[PDB]
Amino acid sequence: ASHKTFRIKRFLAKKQKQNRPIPQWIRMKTGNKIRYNSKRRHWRRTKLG
Amino acid sequence: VQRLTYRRRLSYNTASNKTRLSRTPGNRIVYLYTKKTGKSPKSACGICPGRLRGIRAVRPQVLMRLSKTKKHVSRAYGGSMCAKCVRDRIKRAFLIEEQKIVVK
RNA sequence: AACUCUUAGCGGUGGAUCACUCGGCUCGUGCGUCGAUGAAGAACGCAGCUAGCUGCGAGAACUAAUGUGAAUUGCAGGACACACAUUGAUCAUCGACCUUUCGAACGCACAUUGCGGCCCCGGGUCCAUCCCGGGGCCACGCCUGUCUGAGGGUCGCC
RNA sequence: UUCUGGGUCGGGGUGUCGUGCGUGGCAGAGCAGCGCUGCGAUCCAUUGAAAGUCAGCCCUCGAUCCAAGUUUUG
RNA sequence: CGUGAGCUGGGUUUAGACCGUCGUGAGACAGGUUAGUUUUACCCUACUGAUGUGAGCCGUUGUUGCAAUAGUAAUCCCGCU
RNA sequence: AGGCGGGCUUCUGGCGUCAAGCGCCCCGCGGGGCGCGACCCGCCCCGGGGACAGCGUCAGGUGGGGAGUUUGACUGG
RNA sequence: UAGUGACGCGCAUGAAUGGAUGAACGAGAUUCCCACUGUCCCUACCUGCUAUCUAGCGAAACCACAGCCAAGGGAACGGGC
RNA sequence: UAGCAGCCAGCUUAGAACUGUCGCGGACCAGGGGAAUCCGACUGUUUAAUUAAAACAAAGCAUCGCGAAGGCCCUCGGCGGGUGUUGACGCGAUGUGAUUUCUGCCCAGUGCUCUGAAUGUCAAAGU
RNA sequence: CGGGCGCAGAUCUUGGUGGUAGUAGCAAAUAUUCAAACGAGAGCUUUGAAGGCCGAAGUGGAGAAGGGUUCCAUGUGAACAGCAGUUGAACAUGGGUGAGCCGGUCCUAAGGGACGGGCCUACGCCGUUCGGAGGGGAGGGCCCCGCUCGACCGAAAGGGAGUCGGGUCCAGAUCCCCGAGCCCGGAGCGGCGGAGACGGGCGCCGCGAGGCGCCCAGUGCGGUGACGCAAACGAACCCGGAGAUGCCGGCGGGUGCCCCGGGAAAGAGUUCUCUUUUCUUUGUGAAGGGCAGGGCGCCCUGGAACGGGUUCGCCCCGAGAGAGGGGCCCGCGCCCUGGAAAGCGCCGCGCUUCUGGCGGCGUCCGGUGAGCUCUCGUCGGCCCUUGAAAAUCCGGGGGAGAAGGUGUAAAUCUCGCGCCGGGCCGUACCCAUAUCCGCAGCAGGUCUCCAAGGUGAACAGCCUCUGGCGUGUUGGAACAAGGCAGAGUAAGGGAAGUCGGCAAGUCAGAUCCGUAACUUCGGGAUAAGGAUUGGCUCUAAGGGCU
RNA sequence: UGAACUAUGCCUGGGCAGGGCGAAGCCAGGGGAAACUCUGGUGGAGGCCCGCCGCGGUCCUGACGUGCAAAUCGGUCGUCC
Ligand SMILES: [Mg+2]
Ligand SMILES: [Mg+2]
Ligand SMILES: [Mg+2]
Ligand SMILES: [Mg+2]
Ligand SMILES: [Mg+2]
Ligand SMILES: [Mg+2]
Ligand SMILES: [Mg+2]
Ligand SMILES: [Mg+2]
Ligand SMILES: [Mg+2]
Ligand SMILES: [Mg+2]
Ligand SMILES: [Mg+2]
Ligand SMILES: [Mg+2]
Ligand SMILES: [Mg+2]
Ligand SMILES: [Mg+2]
Ligand SMILES: [Mg+2]
Ligand SMILES: [Mg+2]
Ligand SMILES: [Mg+2]
Ligand SMILES: [Mg+2]
Ligand SMILES: [Mg+2]
Ligand SMILES: [Mg+2]
Ligand SMILES: [Mg+2]
Ligand SMILES: [Mg+2]
Ligand SMILES: [Mg+2]
Ligand SMILES: [Mg+2]
Ligand SMILES: [Mg+2]
Ligand SMILES: [Mg+2]
Ligand SMILES: [Mg+2]
Ligand SMILES: [Mg+2]
Ligand SMILES: [Mg+2]
Ligand SMILES: [Mg+2]
Ligand SMILES: [Mg+2]
Ligand SMILES: [Mg+2]
Ligand SMILES: [Mg+2]
Ligand SMILES: [Mg+2]
Ligand SMILES: [Mg+2]
Ligand SMILES: [Mg+2]
Ligand SMILES: [Mg+2]
Ligand SMILES: [Mg+2]
Ligand SMILES: [Mg+2]
Ligand SMILES: [Mg+2]
Ligand SMILES: [Mg+2]
Ligand SMILES: [Mg+2]
Ligand SMILES: [Mg+2]
Ligand SMILES: [Mg+2]
Ligand SMILES: [Mg+2]
Ligand SMILES: [Mg+2]
Ligand SMILES: [Mg+2]
Ligand SMILES: [Mg+2]
Ligand SMILES: [Mg+2]
Ligand SMILES: [Mg+2]
Ligand SMILES: [Mg+2]
Ligand SMILES: [Mg+2]
Ligand SMILES: [Mg+2]
Ligand SMILES: [Mg+2]
Ligand SMILES: [Mg+2]
Ligand SMILES: [Mg+2]
Ligand SMILES: [Mg+2]
Ligand SMILES: [Mg+2]
Ligand SMILES: [Mg+2]
Ligand SMILES: [Mg+2]
Ligand SMILES: [Mg+2]
Ligand SMILES: [Mg+2]
Ligand SMILES: [Mg+2]
Ligand SMILES: [Mg+2]
Ligand SMILES: [Mg+2]
Ligand SMILES: [Mg+2]
Ligand SMILES: [Mg+2]
Ligand SMILES: [Mg+2]
Ligand SMILES: [Mg+2]
Ligand SMILES: [Mg+2]
Ligand SMILES: [Mg+2]
Ligand SMILES: [Mg+2]
Ligand SMILES: [Mg+2]
Ligand SMILES: [Mg+2]
Ligand SMILES: [Mg+2]
Ligand SMILES: [Mg+2]
Ligand SMILES: [Mg+2]
Ligand SMILES: [Mg+2]
Ligand SMILES: [Zn+2]
Repeated sequence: ASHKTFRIKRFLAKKQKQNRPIPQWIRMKTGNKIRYNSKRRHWRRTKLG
Repeated sequence: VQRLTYRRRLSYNTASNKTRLSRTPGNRIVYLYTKKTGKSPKSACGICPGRLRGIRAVRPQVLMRLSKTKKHVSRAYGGSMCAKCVRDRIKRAFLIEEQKIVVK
């Protein structure tokens, strides 16, 4: 909600920075071995609790 | 006619979430949160039902910034006892102390 | 003509089979070491470009030291690196140093980065109060000793 | 797909409901201003008027248009 | 004992509850009484209709017909004389 | 743990707070201290029970409150 | 065969396992009457959304092989013999 | 002086004339009614997802325990804890189910309870 | 020689693929339509117009819990959004939440839970204001201060000092900018001003305005009173007040909204005919000063029966009414400071990324109402229901103490003003027929605030304005059967249907009449049974003010 | 390991149009010899009545029944100081 605690807001900040797409240069570095981040979550499909 | 909304997070009609309508210089009608009404002091006698006179009716912590003359009267028990019960305490104290002289 | 079925060729769908193996499983051997000097675990953070994993802790993808002796690598690029000869790239080892917050977790508490106290230091204040910043401390149980005490509890001397 | 033929409007017939807007009235419970004028549901005349009527009603021959070319077959 | 993916649930035939009788009791009743979810067809035949199909092609296409065979239907009463 | 054992408040919906007073002593007219006021002595704070309640452990009775289990077979179902 | 009022040797009514009664009350059970109505005689017509057709999109239950009948026998009711 | 003049202000009620095709709560909103029987007095509650009822509750009535070292009940346990910030007009345990009118006979059986070492049966310990 | 050694079955396990099958289906809440722009591409995006719905218990505007970037701008149209897409809550790249006075923080409510003690073989548990040698603040220079003290946690709806007006962004806002305040904390000089501060009595200089010596005052003052003055010393201790009291009903004051009257001003709409017409806009914050208005078992004078005063109702009076004169409290209303400079409305000029700026005028005069809400008061009603604690703040009692000796001192409840400081955390957005939960953009579920015009008793139903929306996971063409629904309609009969009046049909508002059996006398009752109802033109009655 | 659903209790907050019958109390006018009565008005009581939101879920045994939904939808209906 709008009323958050510092620990909850610090927990939502990390999950927001983990949900970023894989960098483009990582794909060429690994030779298309890691093409997409296998931990991408959607705010409608997956809930973090 | 406009339908105005609250101005704070509290969205319930509690005892502290009381508002009133005020007309701003911008030709609008917005809510204006009012403080709870104060109560004048009561007599220490516990008999007279009416409140005391010559004393402001504000909140408790508002009495910290008021001057002393705005919180009592110039009588003996002013601010803590009504005038009718003071003159009865004077007569009762004098007449009882007189019967204790007759016994001697 | 179509449509349906059968057989074979080719092409799809699908993933079997075979070959491969830095994994597992089992047995044997040598050691057999955690922690209030803050452990295990957890949280957050750390790369020029970095999500994850791994590695680290505001000195954060590693510092010093020693051995090794020319690289790191995806693209960069730039090295107090290289013609080591301004005693060293990388790796390994690891006797120095460092190691945020929670956690036995330790001022009191925690769905709170909440609320305190003592001492010392610098600044604002310069009239030592107050304010800000920094550092050292303040949990429980128990042992030895010191200090300060308490009770006609048992006495001594007046 | 031109002895022409086929549509769209219009006209007439038919039938349905029921007397249109406007205008006129010394018709109108009345009422308000200076005989007159204004307000006023309704009523009367124009007015069996008005409206709509094949889209699956009937007949015109008035108006104005249209005439092209899918696939296949011995 | 035709017929609940045809219906209606009245009866019977879960769980609620009442009475009578029976049992120390929990409970029983082939006794009475009240309230109690009735699910699915788009598949294959059958049937009802609806396109179309002999394709072998100097046959294609149209009109007028014939008919195998199958269905088949009428029933009963009153009044007058 | 506020007056136990032994030889001063009833007329009123007032007031009551570390002693006035007296005695004695110590310092620089200004301060301080002590005793009486506020009796003396004592072994448990004051009351109510009291070797009975109660506690520990054996013994008998009660115990579907609770636990475990059982509730034969043949058979024109 | 229902409902109500009576009759009572009542399989098996009965007194706080409460008897009798009861104004008001009830989305409780039941009977009759008035009004009303397509519940019915006896079905017909109109409308909306579907079904239907089409562009796009696009499942599932189910499935031994499968799917015309009569009789016979048979595990005593075949689809196959 | 059986009060009048001026000015201002709304919203309702009653009666009457006229009038349209006897139509007028014109849409909308919006109780069918009556005579009786059974059960429960009533309001309330209940089987979330088949049973909303006649079941449960209920006020009323009646019985039962207990004066605190107590009645009822909890905990492995503290003579700890609940009723209890309580004290019989109270708390705990039951049946009936408002009001009206009544509530009959039976204590042999089962159960509860009282009497008592004055007599049988009768453990451990002791003799 | 050693085995994890041979599959058609086990409603076998895992993976894959068929028939059904281009089939069922994309059918709840009235609706779309024409043109244009962008574009390879348009029933679906965007703009304009037309026609409609939600109709203020909204399909509107904002929150709590929850979600956690879904918020905002640009770009893309692979996947996803059950048709499409030039679109998105999708994907990609950037950006976004600013506080002394909003809330957390602070307080204890239920309750949780340490300490002492007891218990458990033990990890631990019981218990919570009781129980221990549980007191580490205050004062007098070394005395004495503490029983109510039993740690502490526990409310983003309880208690709780103090922020409001205008403007600004693609997204922020009581937080930013501007303007105007306020509260709390801080001061041996706490920086000034004012208060405390009012002077008298004896002799002389003296015929004077004044000046010399002594002595004595002075911790404010006014009013008969309620009580008022800018201040107006005061400890321990005690007492009291506020914080801090339910539900319901009647009435009154004030705002907001609605309505009416200006033949008011400024724009707009309508004009075929009429319409001095119709629609929109006409303003003031917190804080302070003043005054209306409301309330008062508040004071003084006085004295009541022929009792009087008074409310819608009540209630009040010799324990003292009525009347006359005063006091206090609440004032969120009006005037003023703020403050018109600003905000809206209209007009003109300059200008097209400094341009995105400068000027003019206006912002007016009244009325009431069974109107609706909110709020402040006041009088009642109900209870075998009495309807919270604490932090914190204040007054009084108390007179221990401190202050100076003739002009000041002690002390000042800012007492007029000045000086400094206010840390930490939350802050975007959705809040629901697509941002929450139900596997989803699920006809379900989920706590609140604001709320207009007409009809009407109504917050009912129907229609409209502000605001919002495209009909709720798709378009087009048909109108067969059979369904669901419109609670569609019906000749004559009227329950003959059926287990059964199931179903829906009649009745329905309001006014005036009229209402039985039975009953616990309350009821039954809107019993039953009749009449009236539109429109229009009049009449009569019900008020206020001078 | 769970009382984010639900059952009960506690603390602290919020909410419940418009109408109807109309009880005690009070005022006035009539009847009385007193006991005490009658009419109108006032007043606004209630686990009172019609009824919106709310909260419930009767009937159609309607819709739906590989649904919008692993319990929902429509009309009707109970209650609403
Ligand atoms: Mg979700
Ligand atoms: Mg409200
Ligand atoms: Mg063959
Ligand atoms: Mg094959
Ligand atoms: Mg192949
Ligand atoms: Mg550490
Ligand atoms: Mg006409
Ligand atoms: Mg046709
Ligand atoms: Mg037979
Ligand atoms: Mg049969
Ligand atoms: Mg069936
Ligand atoms: Mg059958
Ligand atoms: Mg069958
Ligand atoms: Mg049945
Ligand atoms: Mg039967
Ligand atoms: Mg049964
Ligand atoms: Mg039976
Ligand atoms: Mg058993
Ligand atoms: Mg068993
Ligand atoms: Mg047997
Ligand atoms: Mg045998
Ligand atoms: Mg019959
Ligand atoms: Mg009979
Ligand atoms: Mg019998
Ligand atoms: Mg019997
Ligand atoms: Mg019986
Ligand atoms: Mg009723
Ligand atoms: Mg019922
Ligand atoms: Mg009935
Ligand atoms: Mg009921
Ligand atoms: Mg077969
Ligand atoms: Mg009978
Ligand atoms: Mg019967
Ligand atoms: Mg009942
Ligand atoms: Mg059920
Ligand atoms: Mg009994
Ligand atoms: Mg009963
Ligand atoms: Mg008996
Ligand atoms: Mg007996
Ligand atoms: Mg094997
Ligand atoms: Mg196999
Ligand atoms: Mg639809
Ligand atoms: Mg609605
Ligand atoms: Mg981003
Ligand atoms: Mg967006
Ligand atoms: Mg874009
Ligand atoms: Mg799509
Ligand atoms: Mg976008
Ligand atoms: Mg995204
Ligand atoms: Mg706290
Ligand atoms: Mg609060
Ligand atoms: Mg915003
Ligand atoms: Mg200050
Ligand atoms: Mg002076
Ligand atoms: Mg002075
Ligand atoms: Mg001075
Ligand atoms: Mg309160
Ligand atoms: Mg309260
Ligand atoms: Mg009131
Ligand atoms: Mg008077
Ligand atoms: Mg004082
Ligand atoms: Mg916000
Ligand atoms: Mg949707
Ligand atoms: Mg049909
Ligand atoms: Mg039908
Ligand atoms: Mg008919
Ligand atoms: Mg029949
Ligand atoms: Mg019949
Ligand atoms: Mg019916
Ligand atoms: Mg009746
Ligand atoms: Mg309440
Ligand atoms: Mg009734
Ligand atoms: Mg309702
Ligand atoms: Mg409802
Ligand atoms: Mg229920
Ligand atoms: Mg329903
Ligand atoms: Mg059904
Ligand atoms: Mg179906
Ligand atoms: Zn008094």
